[PDB]
Amino acid sequence: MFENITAAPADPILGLADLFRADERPGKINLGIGVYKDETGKTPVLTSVKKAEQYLLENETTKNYLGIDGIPEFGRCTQELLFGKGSALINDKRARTAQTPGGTGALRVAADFLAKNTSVKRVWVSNPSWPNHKSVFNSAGLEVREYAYYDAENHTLDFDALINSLNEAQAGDVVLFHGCCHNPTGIDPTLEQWQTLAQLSVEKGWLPLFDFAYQGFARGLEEDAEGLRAFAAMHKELIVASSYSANFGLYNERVGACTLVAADSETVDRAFSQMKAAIRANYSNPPAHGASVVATILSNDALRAIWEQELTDMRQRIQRMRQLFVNTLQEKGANRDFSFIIKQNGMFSFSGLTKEQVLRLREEFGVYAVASGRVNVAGMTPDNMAPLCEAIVAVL
Amino acid sequence: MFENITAAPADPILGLADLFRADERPGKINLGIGVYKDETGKTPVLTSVKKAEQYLLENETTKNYLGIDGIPEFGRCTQELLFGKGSALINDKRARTAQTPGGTGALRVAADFLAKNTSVKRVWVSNPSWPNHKSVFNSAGLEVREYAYYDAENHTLDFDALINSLNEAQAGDVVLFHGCCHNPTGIDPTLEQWQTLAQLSVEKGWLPLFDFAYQGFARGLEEDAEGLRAFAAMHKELIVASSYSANFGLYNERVGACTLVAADSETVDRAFSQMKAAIRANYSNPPAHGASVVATILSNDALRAIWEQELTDMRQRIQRMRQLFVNTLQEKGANRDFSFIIKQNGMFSFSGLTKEQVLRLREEFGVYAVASGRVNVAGMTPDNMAPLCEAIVAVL
Ligand SMILES: Cc1ncc(COP(=O)(O)O)c(CN)c1O
Ligand SMILES: Cc1ncc(COP(=O)(O)O)c(CN)c1O
Repeated sequence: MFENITAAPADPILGLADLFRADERPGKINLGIGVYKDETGKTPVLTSVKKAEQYLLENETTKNYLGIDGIPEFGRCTQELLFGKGSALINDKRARTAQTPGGTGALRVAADFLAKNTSVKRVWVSNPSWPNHKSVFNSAGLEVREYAYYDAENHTLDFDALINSLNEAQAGDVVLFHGCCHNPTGIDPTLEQWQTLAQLSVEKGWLPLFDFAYQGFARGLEEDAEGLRAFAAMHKELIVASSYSANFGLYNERVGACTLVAADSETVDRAFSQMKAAIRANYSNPPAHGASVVATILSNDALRAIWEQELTDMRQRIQRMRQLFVNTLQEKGANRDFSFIIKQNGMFSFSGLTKEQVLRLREEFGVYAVASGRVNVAGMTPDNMAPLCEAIVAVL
Repeated sequence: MFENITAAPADPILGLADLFRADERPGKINLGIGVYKDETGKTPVLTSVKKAEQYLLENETTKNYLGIDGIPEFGRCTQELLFGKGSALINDKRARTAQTPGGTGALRVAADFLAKNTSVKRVWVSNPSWPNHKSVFNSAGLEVREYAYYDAENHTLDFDALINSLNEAQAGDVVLFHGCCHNPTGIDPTLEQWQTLAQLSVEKGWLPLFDFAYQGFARGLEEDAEGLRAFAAMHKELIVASSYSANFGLYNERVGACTLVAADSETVDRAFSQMKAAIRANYSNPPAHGASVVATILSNDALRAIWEQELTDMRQRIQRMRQLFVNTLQEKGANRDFSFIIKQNGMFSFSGLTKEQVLRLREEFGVYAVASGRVNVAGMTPDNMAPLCEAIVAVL
């Protein structure tokens, strides 16, 4: 009985997946990508990293087990890059980070850490979200709530439905708040707004989650750990989950990490000690290839300088490309102020296609959306601009 | 509240850990290692793999997300090497394997796969075990039982306490039975013995777990997937968990995989589909560096031939070294037939040190055991033989 009467299906990420090249033709693109891509639409390897995969093929003297907390060089710049550089919060000794098989893999380690030590029973998320989010958050029974910004039409943040939809539950409760701007809505609380809700993370109670994948890829690097920081010399307890998978040409090989923080180097050596057990049951100690090629890039000024331009570029085209989609419709389409997209950050963003508009594209079209209205501006190109600009019209 | 009144400590694997080089001196060795090591006691990188880490530094064209089931070349030889080569069970289409962050990381994915689909509430293990075993098996509430061989004195398998301690519970129940010979007792049911209990996995009910790390490293490669197979054209349902981490100079970077098998390519496309969700919440898709450097070694006759001698050698010294410890005591010690060790396989094996004998070594000795009587014959050398042969006497 691993056999009969099961049940079965689909992460709404197959959502185009294969069915995309399926039928064979000018497939615009499954704008609904899990990734960046160039004015070529190749998800490259980078260099900076390649530049280091040599360095470790050169001196990788062994390959013995790794501690269940990876490596804190990976850890210290993780640290340094989150909280930021100078904070003696860093040398307050009051946050630790283990290595973790990136993104979604650090949030689940958060979940059983959190079933224990923590007397929590839930996490309120955000509507719309990341659909693996309510899933790696159901792990320790823990059910998710849906707080509520992005109320649409001016596709812009309902501070309102939020503080409100938010304020709503219990002290011992967990919110989840991703770094800058969003999946599926490269949206956001500005400074004063981040600023606004922390006075509220505070007395209300809460305690922040903080999914931070995409970090400084959707922002110049900097408004990013402000997003977070602002909510940091403000708190007392928090849990940040990160992932270098995107921002580094790193996935495949699971990279980022989970960081615990408290007021006491006593309280955090402690909570962390149990956390180091959440892990010990999953994978027992990290996918090491990753950490290394990230500690290295990160601890090399020559190498860190190759990487940082690579990232910078990578931004160029989501700041830049984002614009494009819009003038082209300013020159065809012509049914709305598609401005939003242009300045509404990240490589993700939803649109006015009541699904049905989008079941449509797939068609004797060959456009591939995410039946939520979400497109990876990342799959949008110089070459596609055009047709994809014209796919849509007839769709309205 | 991620802060006060927690709880906290120690996987009984720190058990020497650091405290070993601690005090500074002729440290014999923390015979209680998590790994192999040479007549040097360096846990090398190999070559064969190194030979391929070049091949992928050469053609690693991208590095996009990996499917949540890794790669089935990794998968097909995983397959082929488990069940074995020829079985059209293979082309019965009736077992699938996902990639997984090795060993302990495939057994936990087994656990939540198994909470679902499966209406199971427990796994009976083996006494003595692998202490992360009852831990990555408590995940989905699921508590572990302790079945019971290795009754001691002739340190050899109690078929008896077993079939018996075994037969004991319920149909819908899970046993766990590691591949050949053991941690901490490179022990074992011979062929007829493996042979014996399957007639019993069968009508009794059960359904095998099968932790298979160490595979063909403790045996010439071959009696190994016999261990398993014997129990294979015999069953109907099973769950095998593997790890190339040892046998390949691969850990650090989490490698092996979890394999589901059924009678129907219908039933197994199905159970697997849900299994592909256990995972989707943990790490979301595998530590890819691993699979690749293992599919490659495995699909290259030139390269597979470098690796297979590397493994062969690697055996040489557990067949060979195992002997050694014994004649040396045949020439000093002289208080028992320490034969057992010599032929009682793997790189692990327990001894007649009521702990206390071993709290002892640590001493104005500098020997480091595992306070269970377990020593990694793997840490035993030409050079150490000697002193370590003489550490013990005074211990008795
Ligand atoms: C909000 C969010 N969280 C977590 C992840 C996890 O991704 P990864 O594990 O590769 O970083 C993603 C992936 N894009 C994401 O969008
Ligand atoms: C019985 C057993 N099971 C699982 C593991 C997991 O190890 P790994 O994840 O590196 O293969 C080990 C490690 N030696 C083990 O001994």
